[PDB]
Amino acid sequence: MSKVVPIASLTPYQSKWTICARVTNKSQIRTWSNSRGEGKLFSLELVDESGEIRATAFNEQVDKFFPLIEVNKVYYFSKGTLKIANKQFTAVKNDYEMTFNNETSVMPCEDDHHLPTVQFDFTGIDDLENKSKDSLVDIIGICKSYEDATKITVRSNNREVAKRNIYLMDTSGKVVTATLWGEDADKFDGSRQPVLAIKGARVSDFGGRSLSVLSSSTIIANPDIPEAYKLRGWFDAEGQALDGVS
Amino acid sequence: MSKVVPIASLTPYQSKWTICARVTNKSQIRTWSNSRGEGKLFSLELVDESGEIRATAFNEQVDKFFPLIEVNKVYYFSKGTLKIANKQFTAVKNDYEMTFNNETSVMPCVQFDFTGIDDLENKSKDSLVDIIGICKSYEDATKITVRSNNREVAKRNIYLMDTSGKVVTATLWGEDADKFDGSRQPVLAIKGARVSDFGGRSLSVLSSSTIIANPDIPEAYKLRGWFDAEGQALDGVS
Repeated sequence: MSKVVPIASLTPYQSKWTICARVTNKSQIRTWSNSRGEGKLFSLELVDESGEIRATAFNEQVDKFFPLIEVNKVYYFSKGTLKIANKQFTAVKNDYEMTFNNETSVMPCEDDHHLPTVQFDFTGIDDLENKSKDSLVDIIGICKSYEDATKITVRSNNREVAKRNIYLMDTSGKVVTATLWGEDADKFDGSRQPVLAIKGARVSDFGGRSLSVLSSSTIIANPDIPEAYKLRGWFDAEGQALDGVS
Repeated sequence: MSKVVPIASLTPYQSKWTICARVTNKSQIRTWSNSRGEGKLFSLELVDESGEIRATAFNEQVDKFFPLIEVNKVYYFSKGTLKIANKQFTAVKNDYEMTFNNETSVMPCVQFDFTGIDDLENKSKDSLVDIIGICKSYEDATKITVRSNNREVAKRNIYLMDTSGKVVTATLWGEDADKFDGSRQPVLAIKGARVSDFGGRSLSVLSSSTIIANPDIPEAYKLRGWFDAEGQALDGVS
């Protein structure tokens, strides 16, 4: 049954395909009526290692699949059609969208195949130097070292906020400073040298190039992802590597 | 370091060259004596896509490269000397033969179709598969002998495991059995072992087989790292 192929390789009019993906999001059933009558639909956003794709099931397939598909699980999806996407209605970047037909099947999986839990589009650390200030990025690297947190308070009131710098490195030997605030800064645990995947960080040139972890950014620690393994694994092997700013 | 040219394109008094090829043959060290004293040399056969060529290294160079060239590997050979070949001492097709001097340098440089350890119960007996797995443990080696004479071969079982969480027993014999080094939990990339059912489902590392330890490839780093984060909880043998 592993004739599965990557989401990012689906093009319209493709012979046939079957993908392995985690459902990261699912809408509620949508209903509409027009001169022709009523209709209903729901959408999912599927994720695998290579990418992401938004999918929609209409009328009958709503009845069938709505109840059979829960949020963070993994499933084998096969046969559906693909078309150019309506990017004005989604943040998914994929050039195409998948729509279910009445010969579309969805099979639950035993394990998660080490599929990510959110969509990550990683800019290797060595490529951060190319991104313009203020641009968003998803990165992943191992912790080279970390500073202690500082409590920054406003003298007038009781507002106060932890700030903290950490330093990551991937297999390219390059390091970036990532800045953490509030909850993230406080909670950091540099124990056992963790791999951090960071989604939606912002590149800052303020005070020197770096990456700011916004409230809106997401940080996953040691996700069970092949990239996280490649890193950790490469550290053990050749993690006696010195370092390199930027 | 990729200014290399096909072995077949080489000629003597050539401008300058570098080649990438497999030492498909190394002779031992040949010693000789005349009235200028002792002297040694050792030759090699070198093949590439274009063709093949015999190379010789004398005295000092032997000392240097003898240890550095492993029979079935691959290398970056540069700037030796080429002459019309003495075809009566070799079967190498080439019109020319290569020879090494102190201004000659050799720096290092297979491919497998991996079958997941968890999908070997899908392979059938005596079929030839390639696996990659991190060592889970090893036994010490046992010297199997022949009472009759002075023949003896080492035998040792090692145990591999990939992310599937499954564990295969691989059997090593002779040289392979004798130098297996369990230190630092190595990753082993075995090409061409034999699925075998004799004493249970296991892998047989034959002479025809070849083992790369801690390859410099993506599935290897992946394995070591996964073992760190989830290579404590274990087993699920056969």
